[PDB]
Amino acid sequence: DVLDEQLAGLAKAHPSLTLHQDPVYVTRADAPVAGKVALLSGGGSGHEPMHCGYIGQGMLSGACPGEIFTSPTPDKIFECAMQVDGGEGVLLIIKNYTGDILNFETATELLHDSGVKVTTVVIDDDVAVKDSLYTAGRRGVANTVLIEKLVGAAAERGDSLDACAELGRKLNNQGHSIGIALGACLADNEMEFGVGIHGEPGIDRRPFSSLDQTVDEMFDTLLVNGSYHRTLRFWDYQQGSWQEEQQTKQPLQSGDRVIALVNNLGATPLSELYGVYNRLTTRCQQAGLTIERNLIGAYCTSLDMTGFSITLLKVDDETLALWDAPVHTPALNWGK
Amino acid sequence: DVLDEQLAGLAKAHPSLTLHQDPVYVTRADAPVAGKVALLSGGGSGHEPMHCGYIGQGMLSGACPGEIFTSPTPDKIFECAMQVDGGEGVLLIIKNYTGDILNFETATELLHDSGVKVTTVVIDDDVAVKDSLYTAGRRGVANTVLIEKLVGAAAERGDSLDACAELGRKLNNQGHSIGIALGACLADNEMEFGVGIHGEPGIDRRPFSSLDQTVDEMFDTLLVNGSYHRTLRFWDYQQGSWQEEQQTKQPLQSGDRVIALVNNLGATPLSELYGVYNRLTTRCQQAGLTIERNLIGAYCTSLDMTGFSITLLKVDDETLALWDAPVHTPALNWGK
Ligand SMILES: *[C@@](O)(C=O)COP(=O)(O)O
Ligand SMILES: *[C@@](O)(C=O)COP(=O)(O)O
Repeated sequence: DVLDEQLAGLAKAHPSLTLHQDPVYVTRADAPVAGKVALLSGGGSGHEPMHCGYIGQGMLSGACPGEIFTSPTPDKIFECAMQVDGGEGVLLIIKNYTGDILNFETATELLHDSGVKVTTVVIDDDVAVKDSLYTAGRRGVANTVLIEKLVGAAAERGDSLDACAELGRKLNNQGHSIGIALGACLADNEMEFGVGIHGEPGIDRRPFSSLDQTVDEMFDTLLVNGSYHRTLRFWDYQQGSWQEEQQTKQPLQSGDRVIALVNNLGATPLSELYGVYNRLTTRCQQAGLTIERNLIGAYCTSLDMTGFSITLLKVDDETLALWDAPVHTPALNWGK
Repeated sequence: DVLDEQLAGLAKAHPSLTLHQDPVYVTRADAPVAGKVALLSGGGSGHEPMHCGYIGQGMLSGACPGEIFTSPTPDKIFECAMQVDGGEGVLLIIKNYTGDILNFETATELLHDSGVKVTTVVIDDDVAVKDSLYTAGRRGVANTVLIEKLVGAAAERGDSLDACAELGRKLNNQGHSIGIALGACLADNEMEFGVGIHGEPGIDRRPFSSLDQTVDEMFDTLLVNGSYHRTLRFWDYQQGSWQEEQQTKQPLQSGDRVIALVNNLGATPLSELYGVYNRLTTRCQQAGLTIERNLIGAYCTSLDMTGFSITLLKVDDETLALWDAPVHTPALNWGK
């Protein structure tokens, strides 16, 4: 089994991680870490390093990879949550896809019934399409990485489950993403505009003229598709039931301070991502957006798809302090 | 100009770097750093993050990117060296290619003639082909990255120019690499075995059967092509002349301790690199090689080539302490 070989490789390469079997999931070698909220996510394999490369201090306590582009089953999520539970509750970050919501929601209920204090955060940052192939609402993509880091920092500093959940939901309402593909993981000089991370169709197929023009279209779309009202359910652990909550996003606007993530979907040369970033900085400056921090590289991929995404997340001083906080994971590492 | 855009993007993304114009090169924003040996390298663009992503504390003082797959001109190298010169000498790391050797050697003479104490280290780690299209001897490839980190740590801590040069030369005789391509940046189910980083042909074209079988062929080749005797010239700054020095490499053998670098040449998914690493650890264990540290990711690329390389570098306790020493660059970051 190739997936078995890949996870074995991950484990051998990173002694800070523990690979579990029966069922398979990955945790920090030091979990459970007593006295801190534990943070967990997961989803299909094929988006590496999301989510296993984000396991470590200041980020995820553990993650649950599934088969390629397929959500992990509920047993994996339940066992991973039980293993990382430090007695202060477990926060589940769930990307918005039919399969992930179903499986993570089922695990949430199993956890609650086993006495674990748990709650959830749903990620729906992809501004391209409402009601895609495998999503009710908007797709969860690269902003998931930014939210994992920020909520990770808050959990590491000792914030409560409620505080971490509330921060995650607020960040979700302030982050906006869009991706394009020049080739699947199929048209020649044409791009799939607003593509999804498991290959879902975008807004349309349109001609690729240049990098700068593609970035302009992506950026313009982030500015005009920002406004969004929708229901996102979260687990209320006090009542032991799903709570329907109306959630609102405001469009990105002049005067906003943002973190920018220019993300390789798989086979885009890093030199090109820097070209993207150069045009993005120009457009942000023209629109009154101040990019305060950035990440450029392969953070939320789709196998070997040729393409990239842009994520802009609105932030303030407190959120920037959470960004600057230490993180020690395979894919992201910085100290004070 | 696209390269101009990509370099502007790199500079905007990293306040720790300074992009210079007339001529173009990149340095640490804090260079010149007084009292420490300055370390520089360069070469064609198209290998990002090599070398610009290695500029920072514990690594390069600066780098000189050229046009795609083309050495920078001698004025870029000279001016970059003068900008970073901290009064204790400049060490130039040169990958073994006709153009790079000619240009860095010309810059070396100009520096010497301008009063700057300088010396060189040539990297010739690719075991696949001797006397490729653009190289006299063996090609300089991914081990260049490991050497910049290790010699970068030595310079950072205050080692002398001679000590840093001797270390670089010793490490060059102990690092061995090989790369394969499944697609250029041409055959279907076939691979170019022993491919070079600017697209140079390899040993041959052969069938691709599986990932594990490919790793086996690559690993076997590193074990059997290790032995090597050749001349590498270096700049003797006391005499003001090139010194022809015979240099010897021993094959990798049972009992060796190594750092392993599994490197994406451009479009190989990270998941697959972990599978490569998994098989590599098995082969190393069988051969009596102990892998003490690893790096898995995109570190020395070839635009969007689909393929990867494996590098094994023999090390001892002193070299592993240099590996673990602090580094703060765009591509490599750790304080332990
Ligand atoms: C995708 O890999 C994100 O986790 C898997 O989602 P679905 O299986 O489509 O829910
Ligand atoms: C290649 O990008 C390594 O720097 C460029 O080498 P040559 O110009 O072929 O020497």
